[PDB]
Amino acid sequence: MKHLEEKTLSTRQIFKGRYLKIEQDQVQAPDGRTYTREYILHPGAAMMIPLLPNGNVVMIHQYRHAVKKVFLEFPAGKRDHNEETLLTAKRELLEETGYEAKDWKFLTTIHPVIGYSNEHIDLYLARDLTHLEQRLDQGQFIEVVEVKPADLMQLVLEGKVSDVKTQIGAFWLDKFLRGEWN
Amino acid sequence: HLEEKTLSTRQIFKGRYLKIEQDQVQAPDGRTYTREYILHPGAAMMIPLLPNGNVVMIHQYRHAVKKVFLEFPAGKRDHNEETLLTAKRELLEETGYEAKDWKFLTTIHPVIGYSNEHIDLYLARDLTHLEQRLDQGQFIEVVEVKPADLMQLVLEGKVSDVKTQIGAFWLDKFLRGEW
Ligand SMILES: OC[C@H]1O[C@H](O)[C@H](O)[C@@H](O)[C@@H]1O
Ligand SMILES: OC[C@H]1O[C@H](O)[C@H](O)[C@@H](O)[C@@H]1O
Repeated sequence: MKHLEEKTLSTRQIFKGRYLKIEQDQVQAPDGRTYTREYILHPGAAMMIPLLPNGNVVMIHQYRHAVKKVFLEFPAGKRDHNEETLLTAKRELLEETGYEAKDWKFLTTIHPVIGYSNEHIDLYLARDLTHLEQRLDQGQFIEVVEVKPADLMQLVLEGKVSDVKTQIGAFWLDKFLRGEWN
Repeated sequence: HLEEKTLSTRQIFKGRYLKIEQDQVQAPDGRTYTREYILHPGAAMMIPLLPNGNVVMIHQYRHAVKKVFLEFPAGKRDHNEETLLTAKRELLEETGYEAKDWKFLTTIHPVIGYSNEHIDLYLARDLTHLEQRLDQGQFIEVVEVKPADLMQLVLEGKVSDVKTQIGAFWLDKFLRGEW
């Protein structure tokens, strides 16, 4: 699909807020003309599906101000210092929920904002869990819950798992639990 | 008791396409924090199902990630119109199709950490093939895809666009008679 590609002619960081950094590019498109492209520069991230011995998954409730609501999510966070995302996933599982896992499996990489961010999220399945203690940052507010996967799938259908990364996790888990994808 | 209360708001950035809101909020610890996110108008995406059982999809280059994606057609809400209007227009502009049977599936939030974007996903059936009407700067190829092939592509990591991957999973549930 080389005939669809756009070639970068110029780049600049047009804005840096408290948290968000925006790149503004000029690109040459397949018509040979020049167009502006704008996107957030994001470090990447990891999310995991932590599957307990009893078959439930460990999830969280977290308020997200950008949408003004509380979401049911799988634990996740941003990639720090360009680390391997497996390290990101281990740290975030520990900090957000207090769990460690003996068995980690990479599932897939998703891109949640292809129109305006370079963000990718690596999704992992975590098994053989043991509990320790949740360790939250100042400014981080998280309630931990156990969810039955059948109940999760019904919530997806009902529109109650609108967070894309978590919904995608639910569908990958469903495939895994049914023995279709493993 | 997780809800954060807005103390102030301002639009700190407006570029060619992106707008950033910055709020001061009071959190459950009673302390003040900054929250920063993209102001997005919302969007629709749709899954156009053909009588031969294939779905209409697109290939589109996405500069933010520097690759070509397989996507279901989509676009941004214009002038706070109903997202079904958005879906009808974008299906016609991006793919050249019209549909007489539309069904809302679900609403997703692709960027809960830093955008208020929502995308409403629809299933479209009973299709007529007219022609694309692309905007300047828009480059899209239309392809026809077998759902079984799509699901294998998802497994292989070749449908990394969250909205399209989600559409694939919903379609799989619909086709399997489960939902
Ligand atoms: O899952 C996302 C959460 O973790 C990430 O590290 C980010 O800092 C922010 O978006 C939120 O705190
Ligand atoms: O699907 C997304 C596409 O459509 C939307 O209307 C936006 O303008 C932009 O992200 C892209 O051109």
